[PDB]
Amino acid sequence: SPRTIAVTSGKGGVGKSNVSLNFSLSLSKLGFRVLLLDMAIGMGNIDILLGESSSLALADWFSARLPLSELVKSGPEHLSYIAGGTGAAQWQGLDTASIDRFLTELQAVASQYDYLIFDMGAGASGERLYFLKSVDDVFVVTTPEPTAMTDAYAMMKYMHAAGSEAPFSVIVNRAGKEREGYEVFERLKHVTGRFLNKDIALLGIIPEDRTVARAVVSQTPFVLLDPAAKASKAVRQMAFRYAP
Amino acid sequence: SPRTIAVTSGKGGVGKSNVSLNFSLSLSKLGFRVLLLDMAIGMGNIDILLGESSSLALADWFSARLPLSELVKSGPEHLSYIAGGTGAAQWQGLDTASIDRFLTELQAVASQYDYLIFDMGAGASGERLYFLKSVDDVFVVTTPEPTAMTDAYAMMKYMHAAGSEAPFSVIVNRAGKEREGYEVFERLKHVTGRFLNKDIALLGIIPEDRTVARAVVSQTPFVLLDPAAKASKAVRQMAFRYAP
Ligand SMILES: Nc1ncnc2c1ncn2[C@@H]1O[C@H](COP(=O)(O)OP(=O)(O)O)[C@@H](O)[C@H]1O
Ligand SMILES: Nc1ncnc2c1ncn2[C@@H]1O[C@H](COP(=O)(O)OP(=O)(O)O)[C@@H](O)[C@H]1O
Repeated sequence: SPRTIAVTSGKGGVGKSNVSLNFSLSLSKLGFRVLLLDMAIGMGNIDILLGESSSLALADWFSARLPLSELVKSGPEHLSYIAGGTGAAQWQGLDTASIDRFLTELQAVASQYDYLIFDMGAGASGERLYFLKSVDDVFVVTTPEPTAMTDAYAMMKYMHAAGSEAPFSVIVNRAGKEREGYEVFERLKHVTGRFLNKDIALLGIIPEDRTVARAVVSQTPFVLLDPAAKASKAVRQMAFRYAP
Repeated sequence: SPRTIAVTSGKGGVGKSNVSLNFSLSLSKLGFRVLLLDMAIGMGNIDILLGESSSLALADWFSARLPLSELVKSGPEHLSYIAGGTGAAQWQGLDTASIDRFLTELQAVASQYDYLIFDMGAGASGERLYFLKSVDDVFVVTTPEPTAMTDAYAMMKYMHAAGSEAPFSVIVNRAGKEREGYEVFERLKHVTGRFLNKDIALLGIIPEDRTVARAVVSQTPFVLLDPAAKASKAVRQMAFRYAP
């Protein structure tokens, strides 16, 4: 059966979507079959980062009983994905019931992949914390800024309070120096272990790199736009270390 | 009798909290009575940016039969504010009835201010949209990035579809050149004006500035840390133009 990963964060602006897509693409390149799901319904960024014209999206599954398998889009390197959507006139969100049915139709087309990767909406919500208790791995993205780190810790506290028992792995992104990344992680590891009795791990450290910004403007993922960039190697390396 | 302003964004990481805080400080410095409310309950960032330690916050208000009046904290330059809080063993979310409670109790002190400024959670929610219709002005913050701009559009579309009659004013933050701010605004004004038949205004353009990031690490608001910085003058002049 496929391994499920949810990528999350304390707050937006930590590069969580960029990490999700570029980590998924690295997994694809190693030869795995990956389905990436943009769980930001009506506010999805996965399509934009690939520079793909908006077409059918998850929000459409909410709105026409269309089966999930027809939402599945092909991306570079054999990556499959499902977009969050541009939405209709009015706002639409997920509740626990609709989350439930979604998970059901998902396993119907899940068995094909080695990995199912969920790009979660940033931060916490009742419905998001509900979704997160089922996954095998929870990735938590943070940067070295105090706001991002404080919010990452809160997020881990809430997922834990809401009975998530999944292993938490930290991705320290936008690190200035490699030591700085380890020290961000030590701080988070200290507070989670002492206050929550929760032992977390470091998935990897991604440096601050202009290539990322360049990749976003040009709408071409950085691991593909420049595989030799520092961030690109850091993410390829993270994926390699994660995979068996 | 105060004027109410909700500062919103399509996605996090656009500088919204920094803009909310530094714009409020500029208004207070012009001599107005300002109350800033951090609506990111359980994930408050305003305390952090100010370098002030915890104290009571919305997270203590939520569960614990306590009047908003007692959450008011004194910030620099005579700014008053209410912190979102660090939580809370468990996640807690504003629902329709808690918003009513909030807005009701808010009327007990609203009278003592010229401006109430709500630093809203980023993105949309059924709850946020219910909150955003008792406000006079909606500021929408974006950067020149395509993800940020697309999300800002969708947020404006959602607020408009939910019956919001308030004028939308855009803040383009992290502009590389002042001209890029106009390029960003022109695109947004275009798609909103042609598709939604909604006339939006430019509140101002804030340049990319290392000073901002320095202010976050130093936990001292950038307009106070260095009043001469480019971003600091931009925000000060934005507030001057907005105030009577
Ligand atoms: N490693 C990095 N180096 C430089 N900029 C980065 C890096 N990671 C992320 N960013 C910047 O952060 C912005 C927001 O990234 P995004 O993936 O949208 O984050 P989130 O999903 O956390 O909001 C990007 O558009 C880019 O400017
Ligand atoms: N004008 C700017 N110049 C440089 N960096 C900025 C600017 N505005 C925001 N930032 C950066 O963006 C980060 C996130 O800002 P924040 O106010 O927390 O955004 P949001 O509330 O939209 O998530 C800041 O800590 C800082 O690194």
